[PDB]
Amino acid sequence: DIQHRIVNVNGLNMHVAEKGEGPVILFIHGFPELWYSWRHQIIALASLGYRAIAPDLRGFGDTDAPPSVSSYTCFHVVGDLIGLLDVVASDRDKVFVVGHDWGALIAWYLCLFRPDKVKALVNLSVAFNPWNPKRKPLEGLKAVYGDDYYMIRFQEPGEIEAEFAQIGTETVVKEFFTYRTPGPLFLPTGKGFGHPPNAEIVLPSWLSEDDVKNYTSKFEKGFTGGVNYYRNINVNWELTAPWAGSQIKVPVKFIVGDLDLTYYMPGVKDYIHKGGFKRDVPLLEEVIVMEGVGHFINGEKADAISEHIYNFFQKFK
Repeated sequence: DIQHRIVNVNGLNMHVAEKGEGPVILFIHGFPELWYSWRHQIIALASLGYRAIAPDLRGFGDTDAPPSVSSYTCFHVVGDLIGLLDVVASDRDKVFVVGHDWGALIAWYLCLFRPDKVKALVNLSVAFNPWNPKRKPLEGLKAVYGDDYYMIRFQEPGEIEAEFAQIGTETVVKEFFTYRTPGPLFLPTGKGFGHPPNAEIVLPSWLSEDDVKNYTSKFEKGFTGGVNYYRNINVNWELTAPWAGSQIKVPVKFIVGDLDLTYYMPGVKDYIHKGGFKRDVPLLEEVIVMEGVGHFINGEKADAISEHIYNFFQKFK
């Protein structure tokens, strides 16, 4: 059975799911995800000699959610993870890391700030984000996509929360998790996802009703914690100028589905395939583009992702 604990990390109570013995694999979920999003990987790794550790991030699930938006920079979350490793894996020099979506971003920062703590990295969906002095990220995103782009809609405090409350938690969860468009997600102002009211949402074969119930029971407490991550995008950029020109010093395996919208953000495809990714991440071993796979690749292709994780981390035994 998967073990669940509440652990105090420098005053932040974090919910940690854990299973197995052996080398530590730290799973970092994204938005709007939880530890639950790694459950298959937690099993399909614990039964292979690894100690899978998946926390609810700051502001998610059963982890404490600080009320201020200023408490959700990348530094706060990476510090949470460093303290968590010091509490539950103190006798471990380095750990393995697997990230997805915002988690992937966090993983990048974790490898950027503390490469001494990471043995190898498997990141999903989101490729590395080299610091760019020319333009703030939100400004470029808005210049390409406009004000109804979901990351822009998330910025003003309270607005997207009001729209989500109008839509209902379960419907919001389904709208996010069943998304399969290889393009920008638009949230028309005052109209939610811009879909007819009480329309049917057909769940894919990898997402069950019980998964939706698990996500809904946790996000009924609020989406603000996860949205604050997006609300700190420009803050992260403004505070990460010290790492202009930095290189990730960690072996990395990157996996993404060719229907994932993040794969089609400005310049991402050329960055991954035309040499910039390999330049910024010198130990990037392989890039895996799965055909016909969407954003939630660790859920849509659970066994394949588990096998990729295991095969990559076996090269460092």
